[PDB]
Amino acid sequence: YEFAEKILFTEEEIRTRIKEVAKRIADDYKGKGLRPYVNPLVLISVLKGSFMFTADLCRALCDFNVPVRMEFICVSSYGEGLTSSGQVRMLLDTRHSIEGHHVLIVEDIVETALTLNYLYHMYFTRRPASLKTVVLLDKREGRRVPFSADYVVANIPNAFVIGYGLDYDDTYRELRDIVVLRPEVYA
Amino acid sequence: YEFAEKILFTEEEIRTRIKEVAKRIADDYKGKGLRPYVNPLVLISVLKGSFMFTADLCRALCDFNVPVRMEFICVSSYGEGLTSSGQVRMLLDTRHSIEGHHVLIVEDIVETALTLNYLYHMYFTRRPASLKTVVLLDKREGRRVPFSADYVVANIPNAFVIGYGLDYDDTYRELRDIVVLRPEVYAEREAARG
Ligand SMILES: O=P(O)(O)OC[C@H]1O[C@H](OP(=O)(O)OP(=O)(O)O)[C@H](O)[C@@H]1O
Ligand SMILES: O=P(O)(O)OC[C@H]1O[C@H](OP(=O)(O)OP(=O)(O)O)[C@H](O)[C@@H]1O
Ligand SMILES: Oc1ncnc2cn[nH]c12
Ligand SMILES: Oc1ncnc2cn[nH]c12
Ligand SMILES: [Mg+2]
Ligand SMILES: [Mg+2]
Ligand SMILES: [Mg+2]
Ligand SMILES: [Mg+2]
Repeated sequence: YEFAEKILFTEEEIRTRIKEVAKRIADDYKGKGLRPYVNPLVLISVLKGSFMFTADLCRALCDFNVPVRMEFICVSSYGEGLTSSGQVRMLLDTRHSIEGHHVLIVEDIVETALTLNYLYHMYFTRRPASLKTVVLLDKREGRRVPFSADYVVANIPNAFVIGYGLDYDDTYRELRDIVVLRPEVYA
Repeated sequence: YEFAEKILFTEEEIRTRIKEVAKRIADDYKGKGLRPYVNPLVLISVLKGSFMFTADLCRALCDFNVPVRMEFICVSSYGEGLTSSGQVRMLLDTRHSIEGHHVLIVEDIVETALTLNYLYHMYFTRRPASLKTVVLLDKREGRRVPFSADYVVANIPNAFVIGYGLDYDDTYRELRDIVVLRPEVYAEREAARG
């Protein structure tokens, strides 16, 4: 890992935290009557970064018998400096309607929260039975709009992280661990 | 699993098989000199089903120093049913151009091959440096159109399988193992639906 200046979390540490978060989520919905087909917990995976976190999380939720429905969404920037609001173009939205369902947006990392805040509100306006967010990493001090994730795997400082779905110029997403991109590489 | 007739592959087995296939992919591409930033192997993950296989395969590829760049597309054909609609719908195509790059389509299962045939004929025209496919499961005797994947983790019978990303009406994709869905379970759902 010559391109990394430090290891944040190993695959093992990540695996354990997700399991804890999943047990937590499971307990939290224990009284919502989740059932496959008719009342599953809808996971809205925001591409591309959360693809790895989502794969491991849904399996951990499966361990606690929480029936889920996987949705993947693809968003795009409108252009540079065209929005304050965090508005994004929807290239791929949910396949089914979330109206009346329990929904959980899955993200890899939240910092400014501009896009996640915009997405939260958009889905909120579609009337799901409930709406919450689970983010793997949270750069709490990087906010540009106020926003709180309901479930978070780890809070971290303002370092550029890569690995476990997280990229730098679309490189390193495949690492099993989360590491800090060393400055000399970004330079 | 009450809804399962039987387990085809456990998580451990799938894991074991994915490692061996990743090792082969590494050996086979060694001569291409794949490098991060300038020459990664482009992985085209076919959503939704391929999401899990893709997450575990890219890590296994990482173990063998194969640098990759992920592209996520979305294609639909079965919908809420058990059989091919006979039509393949492109919901989301690649963000970047595949022209001049080494591309590996990553799929969860191939049966009639209408999906992969559709994809190959679309991507081949874009002139990638090379185009290959890795499918987790292959129902070899279910073809409507011919198709031979470059890498196959396992050959299976024509029965409906779920788990490890594979669904029946967008249900069961989260299972850690791959299992055979009982016809009584899908039949009751089919009836409730139609
Ligand atoms: O709260 P923010 O300041 O927006 O930071 C976090 C977002 O940015 C990254 O996505 P990106 O735009 O990189 O797309 P990607 O997931 O496909 O890499 C990351 O994947 C989060 O979605
Ligand atoms: O060889 P074929 O008969 O074309 O069948 C295989 C395709 O059907 C399934 O996808 P589906 O259309 O169900 O979409 P999904 O991946 O979102 O579940 C499977 O994931 C393959 O993509
Ligand atoms: O450190 C970080 N690593 C990867 N993506 C993002 C987005 N915000 N901050 C990031
Ligand atoms: O067995 C099977 N399970 C899920 N999807 C498909 C498509 N073709 N065959 C399938
Ligand atoms: Mg993202
Ligand atoms: Mg990114
Ligand atoms: Mg598919
Ligand atoms: Mg399907």
